[PDB]
Amino acid sequence: ELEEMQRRADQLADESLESTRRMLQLVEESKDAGIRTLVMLDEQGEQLDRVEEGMNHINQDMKEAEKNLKDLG
Amino acid sequence: KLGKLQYSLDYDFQNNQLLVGIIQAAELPALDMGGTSDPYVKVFLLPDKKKKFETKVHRKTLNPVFNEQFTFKVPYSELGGKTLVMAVYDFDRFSKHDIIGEFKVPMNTVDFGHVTEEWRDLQSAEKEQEKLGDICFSLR
Ligand SMILES: [Mg+2]
Repeated sequence: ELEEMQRRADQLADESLESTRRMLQLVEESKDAGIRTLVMLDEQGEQLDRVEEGMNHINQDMKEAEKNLKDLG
Repeated sequence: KLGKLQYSLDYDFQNNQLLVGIIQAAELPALDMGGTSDPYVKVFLLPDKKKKFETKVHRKTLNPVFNEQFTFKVPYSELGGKTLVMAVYDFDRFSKHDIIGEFKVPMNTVDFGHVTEEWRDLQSAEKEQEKLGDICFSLR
């Protein structure tokens, strides 16, 4: 009973230890995933900016086209 | 008849040390003038009388509350064959400090795993023959 008890305690100690190691690994993977996520956000962000400039250009061009069609009618 | 003693016992497996807590005592007989004695408890490992631990002296109370703690740096393997001794002493400034009571706890009867804490009745300390030798012969 006693021997099994001490061994049980040391067992729980080891289990908790390796558990914490697993935690370290998991928060590392989380860390990296987060980093690359942010990178993707920057890239896609700049892409969205280019999209906006595209929309503005379209608007101005179609404004001019509207002008020409009103000058033709 | 002297009174009872509430104490705590448990083992810390993380540091491999015995945690013995002296909570309090009750209904102690009075041996001093005022109608109350000056009690203090001496605690030590029963197997070897080395590094005995003594509590602080409480003045004139038949229900002293010590709430103190002692640590015995002893491995868990050696612990099983080791006993605990808690003896209640009466302090006197001008004479020998008379023993009020004593209590012995076998560590094979103790169950660790849950924090133990109990009241146990005090008994009178033993004063046997000193020689303990024997001679054998034949008569015809
Ligand atoms: Mg006294």
